[PDB]
Amino acid sequence: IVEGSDAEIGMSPWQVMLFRKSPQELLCGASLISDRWVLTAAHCLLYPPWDKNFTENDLLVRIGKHSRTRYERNIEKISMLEKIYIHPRYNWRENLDRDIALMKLKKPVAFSDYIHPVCLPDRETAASLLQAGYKGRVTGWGNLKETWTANVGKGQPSVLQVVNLPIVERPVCKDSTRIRITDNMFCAGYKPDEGKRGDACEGDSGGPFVMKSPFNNRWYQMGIVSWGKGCDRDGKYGFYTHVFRLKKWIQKVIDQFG
Amino acid sequence: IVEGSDAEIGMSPWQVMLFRKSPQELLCGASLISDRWVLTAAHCLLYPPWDKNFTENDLLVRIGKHSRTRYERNIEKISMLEKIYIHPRYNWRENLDRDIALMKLKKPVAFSDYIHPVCLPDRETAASLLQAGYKGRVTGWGNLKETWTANVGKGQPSVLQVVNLPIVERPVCKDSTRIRITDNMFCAGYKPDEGKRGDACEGDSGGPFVMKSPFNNRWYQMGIVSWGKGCDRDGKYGFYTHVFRLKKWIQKVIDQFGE
Amino acid sequence: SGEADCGLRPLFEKKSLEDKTERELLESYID
Amino acid sequence: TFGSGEADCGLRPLFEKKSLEDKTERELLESYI
Ligand SMILES: *[C@H]1O[C@H](CO[C@@H]2O[C@@H](C)[C@@H](O)[C@@H](O)[C@@H]2O)[C@@H](O[C@H]2O[C@H](CO)[C@@H](O[C@@H]3O[C@H](CO[C@H]4O[C@H](CO)[C@@H](O)[C@H](O)[C@@H]4O)[C@@H](O)[C@H](O)[C@@H]3O)[C@H](O)[C@H]2NC(C)=O)[C@H](O)[C@H]1NC(C)=O
Ligand SMILES: *[C@@H]1O[C@H](CO[C@@H]2O[C@@H](C)[C@@H](O)[C@@H](O)[C@@H]2O)[C@@H](O[C@H]2O[C@H](CO)[C@@H](O)[C@H](O)[C@H]2NC(C)=O)[C@H](O)[C@H]1NC(C)=O
Repeated sequence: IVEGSDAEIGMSPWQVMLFRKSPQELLCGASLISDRWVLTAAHCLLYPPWDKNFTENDLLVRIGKHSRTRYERNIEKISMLEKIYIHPRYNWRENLDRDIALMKLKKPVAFSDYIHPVCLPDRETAASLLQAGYKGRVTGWGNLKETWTANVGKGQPSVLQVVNLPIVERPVCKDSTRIRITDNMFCAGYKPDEGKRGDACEGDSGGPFVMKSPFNNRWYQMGIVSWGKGCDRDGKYGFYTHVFRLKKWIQKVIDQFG
Repeated sequence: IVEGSDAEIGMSPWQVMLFRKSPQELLCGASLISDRWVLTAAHCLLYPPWDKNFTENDLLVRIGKHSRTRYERNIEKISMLEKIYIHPRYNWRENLDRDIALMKLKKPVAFSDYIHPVCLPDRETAASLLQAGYKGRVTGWGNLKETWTANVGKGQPSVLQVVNLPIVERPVCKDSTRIRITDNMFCAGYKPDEGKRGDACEGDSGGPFVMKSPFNNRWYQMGIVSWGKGCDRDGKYGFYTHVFRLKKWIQKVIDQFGE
Repeated sequence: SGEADCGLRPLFEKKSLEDKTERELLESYID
Repeated sequence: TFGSGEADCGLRPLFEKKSLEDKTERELLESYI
């Protein structure tokens, strides 16, 4: 997250950290959508271009965390993965269309002040909140700055970062990329005009794009960070997987394996 | 160059290859504007973001080449550089504004069927040809395909590539990037709903963007590849250093450091 | 399970407290 | 002619000079409107 701020304690209790077992490296972000289900971006698990092809054992999850370094005893929770589900029509060869994935935890996780699932949108909320201009919130541990030059070492956040980004108009961003933006995705980010800066970076992929419904005060996951570009050499807006648009699939998977 | 084609012998006789002296590696593209002056992209010589800071003695230039593999008997010429000149207001930290540099050869190169200088536009030529929709030509030894994944090996063209690209409207260009595009630059490229594909890559930086004047049928160098995004993960259009916009600096240098 | 209570943060919505920037989200709804 | 051969810049020996048109220069000419 570029130009964000430190997340307050328990500000994003659905925040999940995807890890590689060995070597233990933080890979992506993800979100808790129930005691046993975790939502993330498919290309975080499967992306041949970056030699990524992970199986349930290669990965490990960490929930409740707030500091990337310090171990938070009796606050954070580790969890192994039972099964990985990558959307069948996930197109990584072209535009990362349907860049979504579900991961069933081996054992359910206990909720607390630091761990709580986020709601998935329903037709009324998606139609009501998913509009241009409206702002959503993105969170994650990706770099604090540019990562297109050399070295990966610098720029790593010590504590969970957070930033609010406005939803971009479909045509406005289709014109910002030579990439085919499908209906299963939406863009978000400030136009260089607007003073307010802030953006998601690659290391934030799979993390949640949430919005707080003013109708019932509940936080909803409208998207998944599919392609943040705050840390790239260029990139006008970020690409997100339209969650509601793929809910039918999300339910099918859940309503069958747990 | 991505989706281009092989250039014909003598098709771009003003084409110049910029090499690192040691280790010897091809760095950028460049163009011959005189028998002693070579035009290229400033970030080709100086770009801290990528460990690049060369001086006259770190470089070497080859002129008149068509094939990167075979040595071209009695055709190609190899030359050292006496001095290099990077535009004083060159901005590399933000948007490559004024991405232009001149390189003076140690000695004059001899023109031939395969080595000939390209023209520099005047106010009229620029105003007449630099218009959206009008196409220009780009040539270079950049990669032939995607270079955002691993390995640099595959994808290197054996012969000089060429591609014709349409100039893009400024507002349209700004819609595709978050970089502050200045009036000292322009864009070119096809729309993705293309019936025509083809774009310049990072490896083509410094190479020329030429247009043939329909009035006196001479080739003019309207721009310099500043940022080609054809091989990048994304990038709707390329950025070219507006040559006419920077002619005063060009002539100033030439007039002051040349006979 | 957890859906019945999804989207409600223990240290915020449950304690009737707001976070430092959620206000900014609400405001974006009002052009 | 500033060193170069300004008087003759832009005219390729193997094309404009031999009155030969290259494979794709016409595509450029057609774009003028
Ligand atoms: C990239 O280009 C040069 C690189 O020059 C040097 O060699 C390269 C290979 C590398 O080792 C690099 O680190 C070396 O600098 C950069 O040079 C300019 O910046 C440096 C750093 O600020 C300047 O050094 C200063 O010199 C001051 C005066 O002392 C010097 O006086 C003359 C120069 O006028 C030299 O010939 C003397 O040998 C002596 O060192 C010092 O007061 C000051 O403390 C500091 O040491 C250097 O002088 C600059 N070069 C010139 C002459 O312009 C350049 O900055 C860099 N560009 C980038 C990446 O931004
Ligand atoms: C993601 O990996 C799948 C499994 O890869 C195998 O197991 C790895 C741990 C490693 O040893 C690798 O070298 C193995 O190929 C891969 O499936 C392919 O491999 C399986 C197992 O042998 C084979 O049964 C299957 O037919 C292979 N798939 C095909 C049809 O090519 C899978 O393809 C890969 N994901 C993609 C699509 O890149």
